Amino acid sequence: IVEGQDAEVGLSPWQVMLFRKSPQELLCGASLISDRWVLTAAHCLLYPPWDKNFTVDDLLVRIGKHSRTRYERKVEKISMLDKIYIHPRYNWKENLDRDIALLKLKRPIELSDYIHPVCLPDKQTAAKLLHAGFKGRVTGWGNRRETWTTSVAEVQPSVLQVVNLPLVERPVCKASTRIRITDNMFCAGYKPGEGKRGDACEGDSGGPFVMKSPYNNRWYQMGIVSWGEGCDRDGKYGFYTHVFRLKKWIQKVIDRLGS
Amino acid sequence: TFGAGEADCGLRPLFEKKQVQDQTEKELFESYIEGR
Ligand SMILES: C[C@@H]1CCN(C(=O)[C@H](CCCNC(N)=[NH2+])NS(=O)(=O)c2cccc3c2NC[C@H](C)C3)[C@@H](C(=O)O)C1
Repeated sequence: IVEGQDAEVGLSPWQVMLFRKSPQELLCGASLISDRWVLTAAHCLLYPPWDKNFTVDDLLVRIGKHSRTRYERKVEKISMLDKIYIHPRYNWKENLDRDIALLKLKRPIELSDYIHPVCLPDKQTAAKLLHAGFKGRVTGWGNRRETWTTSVAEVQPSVLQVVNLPLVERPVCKASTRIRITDNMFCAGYKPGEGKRGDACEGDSGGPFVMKSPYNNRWYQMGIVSWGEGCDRDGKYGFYTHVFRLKKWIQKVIDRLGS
Repeated sequence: TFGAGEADCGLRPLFEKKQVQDQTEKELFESYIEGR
């Protein structure tokens, strides 16, 4: 998270780390949307340009963490995925359209003071909260600046990072990029003149962009961290899987059919 | 999973349930009454 800050403890209790099993590395973020189900980005599992095509025993998931590094004994769950559901009209050969994936946990999680689901948006919360200039909340463990790498890229926070970042209006998301935008994605970030900064970066992808509804005091996940040209460049914005529109798919696969 | 609210969902045990606010929520509520 670029220009973010360390999160208080219990801040996104829905935050999930997507790790490779052996040898261990953090690959992506994801969120807990119930004691069985994790939403993350599709690019996290399958990116064919890069031969990435991860299966259920390449992968584990950690829940309830705050520090990136060391095992928080009392509070964290490692778990293995039972299944992996990637959208069929997911498009890796262009613009990462319909970039969403659902992961079925092996067994139910015991919910906790540090582990708790986030809600998916209804129609009305999408209608009331998705306006240009309204801010939502990205969190994650990824790099704090753009990098290449040396023997490691150096850029790894000890503790979970937060940034709050305003929704941006579509003809400016549009014109930020030569990439084809589709209604499945939105962008967010500060504009060159606004002189606040911040952005997801690598390793934050797959994670939640959440907004709090004042109406009921709940947090809703409106976005999944999808793609960027680099991290926090100016004149440039982060893009984000529009969860609500792909609510047709989500409820599909969870109820088997379901859409 | 449920849309709209799995009862306690998006109500964090350490924050809303203890009616404490986190260090950055007011920035968002700010952004709300900067718009509609
Ligand atoms: C394969 C995945 C695709 C998404 N990613 C990215 O988009 C990275 C990271 C940007 C982080 N900043 C941000 N989110 N604002 N930007 S990227 O390095 O320019 C790039 C790498 C490979 C594919 C693509 C990219 N650009 C957007 C394009 C539609 C898909 C990479 C990631 O690991 O996050 C690689």
